Amino acid sequence: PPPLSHCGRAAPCEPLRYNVCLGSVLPYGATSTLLAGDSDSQEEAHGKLVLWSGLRNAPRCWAVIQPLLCAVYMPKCENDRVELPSRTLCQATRGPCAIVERERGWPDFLRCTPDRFPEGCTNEVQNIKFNSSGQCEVPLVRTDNPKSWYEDVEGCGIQCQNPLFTEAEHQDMHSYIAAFGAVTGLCTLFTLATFVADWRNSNRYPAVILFYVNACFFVGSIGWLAQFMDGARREIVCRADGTMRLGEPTSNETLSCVIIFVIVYYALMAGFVWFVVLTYAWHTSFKALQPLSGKTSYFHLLTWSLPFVLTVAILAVAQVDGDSVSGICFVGYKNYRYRAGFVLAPIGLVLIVGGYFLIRGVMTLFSARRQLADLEDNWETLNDNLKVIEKADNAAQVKDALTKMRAAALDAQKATPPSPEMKDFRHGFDILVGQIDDALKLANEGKVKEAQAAAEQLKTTRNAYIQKYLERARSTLSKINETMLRLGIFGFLAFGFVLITFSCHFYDFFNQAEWERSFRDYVLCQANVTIGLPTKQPIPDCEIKNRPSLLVEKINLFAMFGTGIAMSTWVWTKATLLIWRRTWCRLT
Ligand SMILES: CC(C)CCC[C@@H](C)[C@H]1CC[C@H]2[C@@H]3CC=C4C[C@@H](O)CC[C@]4(C)[C@H]3CC[C@]12C
Ligand SMILES: *[C@@H]1O[C@H](CO)[C@@H](O)[C@H](O)[C@H]1NC(C)=O
Ligand SMILES: *[C@@H]1O[C@H](CO)[C@@H](O)[C@H](O)[C@H]1NC(C)=O
Ligand code: NA
Ligand code: NA
Repeated sequence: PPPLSHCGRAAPCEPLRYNVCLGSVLPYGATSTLLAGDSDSQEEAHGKLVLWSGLRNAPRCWAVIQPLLCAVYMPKCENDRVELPSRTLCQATRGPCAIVERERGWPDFLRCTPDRFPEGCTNEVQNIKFNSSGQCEVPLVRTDNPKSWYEDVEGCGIQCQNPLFTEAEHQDMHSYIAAFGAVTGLCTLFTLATFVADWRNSNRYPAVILFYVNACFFVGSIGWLAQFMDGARREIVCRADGTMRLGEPTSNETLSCVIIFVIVYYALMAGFVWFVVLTYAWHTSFKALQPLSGKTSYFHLLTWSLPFVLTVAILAVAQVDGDSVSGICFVGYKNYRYRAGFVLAPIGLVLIVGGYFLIRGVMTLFSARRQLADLEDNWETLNDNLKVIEKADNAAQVKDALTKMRAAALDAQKATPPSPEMKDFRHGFDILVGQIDDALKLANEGKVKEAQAAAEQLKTTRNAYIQKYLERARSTLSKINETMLRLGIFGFLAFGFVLITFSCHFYDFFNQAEWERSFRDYVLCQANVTIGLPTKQPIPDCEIKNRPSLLVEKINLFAMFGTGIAMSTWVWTKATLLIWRRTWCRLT
């Protein structure tokens, strides 16, 4: 059919200086630089095409932009008429070539204006075959799976091996994980083995808490050591295409990533709540001076249900991501805001709850130990001053000893153990002070013999009321055994590592914002530095502003695996040597 008067524009034709347009030979011989606003010359138009050929990277955009660019920069001109590109040719780029409007914006002549791009025009570029599909620039890899595509750059996905770190750093972090993972694995297994060998004696609170603590660090170690199996790391971290496993469970991928995630994360969070059960056990152990065997229902409910709820909540929002350096799948690697709510929030909480029971625990210990020490001090002041009154050859010696006794009795009256028991204790000293005041009156009158005799009566007021409560105060504090204080030592030892773990995830969370910015800028640099560069000069490589600290990661792994080793030393006693020697004697 004859061409529409509107699907063309009046422009003087000039012969084509280039027989080829972006790698494809042209079916016509004349062109016009009227459609390209940025160009006035054919040489200028060609140079702009070299700038636009920088979109070779991001194939989904390159596939549709190629016919549009030839239709604008090198269009067909015949008998003082240039053929305009159709609207459908222009509109087809808007979607995949979203990278253009995000960075430099679409030029005025390349915006789909009803005038600049009329509807249903015979494009002519439809007859030209653009064989070039496109390739992905480092650190992106070519993929046709849409679930793996990196933001606006369609057709490209981030490579499986962490681009922010070298192979030297990869092997170094793997050797670090191999060393800490295996020793924790052997330490926890040995500890679990002693517990099951003497199961009926071992299965008793609070000793049984550390078994379940070691159980968590053992299961967790299995997940961390999984990657060291022949080609397992790539089965857990890499996608089918060759990209990083991000946004899992997804659909068409293997469960190998989510399986390792559940193994690591569930065991991690179960280990932190079992630590809180330990801090609570040590808190309530001083309140026995209420058995823990009854509260087993509350412990096993919270320690196994709460990590399950969090594991399920992550798999629902699908935030399971894989990392090649760590060699495991975890929550919030890509979306760090999810790592704050599922890693920093529960670790922040266990520090508050666990910390409270550890602080209130020593507060109960040091308060009860001081109250006894102060009572013993006042009790000894009374006994020492009684001897002074017995030996006193004058009333000034009797008066001075009694005033010191009055101050000691009133001070010891204020003392409270950690009420009808308090009523008789306070009244016991009320009688004594009242008797001291009567003895002081005799000393003030000068009656030494009468004040000395009145002082002998204080001895029985002390034995009848005071002595009965002093023996009780001593017995309650004697009830504090070594296993009780050892539990607290382990509690603070575990608290330390949890405080370090928190600080590491807090550092990663605080600086991820810039690490992602430094990455996007690095990726965009790889496509910018390739364009607008002299033909003779080799392409200079781009750099990353900032990346995660491998030292902070190593400190986090030391804190995580450190707890697993430190909690395994609960069975490094005399009694556990007996269990292995008696089983060895049974075998041979
Ligand atoms: C991740 C990668 C693929 C995205 C980066 C694509 C780069 C190469 C794109 C994005 C915006 C583009 C520019 C948008 C506008 C113009 C104006 C025109 O007069 C000459 C070309 C030029 C300057 C384009 C050249 C290529 C460009 C810089
Ligand atoms: C390269 O050019 C684009 C133009 O849109 C710009 O947005 C981008 O930031 C540039 N890259 C660098 C690293 O400056
Ligand atoms: C390039 O074109 C030829 C035909 O000219 C075709 O056989 C080949 O497959 C094309 N290349 C690609 C990668 O499509
Ligand atoms: Na022009
Ligand atoms: Na899956």
